[PDB]
Amino acid sequence: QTIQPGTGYNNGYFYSYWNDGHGGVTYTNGPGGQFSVNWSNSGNFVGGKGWQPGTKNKVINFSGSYNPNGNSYLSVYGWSRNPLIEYYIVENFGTYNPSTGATKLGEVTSDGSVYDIYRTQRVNQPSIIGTATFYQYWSVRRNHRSSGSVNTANHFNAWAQQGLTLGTMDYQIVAVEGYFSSGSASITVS
Repeated sequence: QTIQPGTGYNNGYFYSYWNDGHGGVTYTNGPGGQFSVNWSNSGNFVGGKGWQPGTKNKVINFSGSYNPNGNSYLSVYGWSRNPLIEYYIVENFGTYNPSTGATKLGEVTSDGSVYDIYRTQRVNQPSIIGTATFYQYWSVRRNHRSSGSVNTANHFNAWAQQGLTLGTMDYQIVAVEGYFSSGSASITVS
């Protein structure tokens, strides 16, 4: 169904949908691992389906279409605790490469492309445990796509080799994020 922001389970998958209250986004849960997002002159939002908790060796499959017009990402997205880390495995994006200005910490080859690895810091920003300062880890795919398989262990192991360690996993979703943009997406996770 079409829903207001929140979290829960839908057809055996965890979902999360958040927005900043600006307007312009419609999130719909579909059957099984499916969700759709349609947005028009949105604010900031994130929505998707996956698992709570995630794991460090999940192979995540996703299939569908992703058509941003402006600033948006399509990623495997999640958190760890202790240490608190927000992470992204970015499969596709719109007008903005989210690694712009950020410190490159290596490369990893996985699932048919090279990914560039980055770390950034968020200072006194909202998090799963309240306002905090924490790092963000990124793998950014060079060859953009809207279907595929992501072997998360390849990323998490590469990160660890470079000194980017993860704690206890919290949620782990395939997410569409937007920042004051428009677009449509329909994705099925498994």
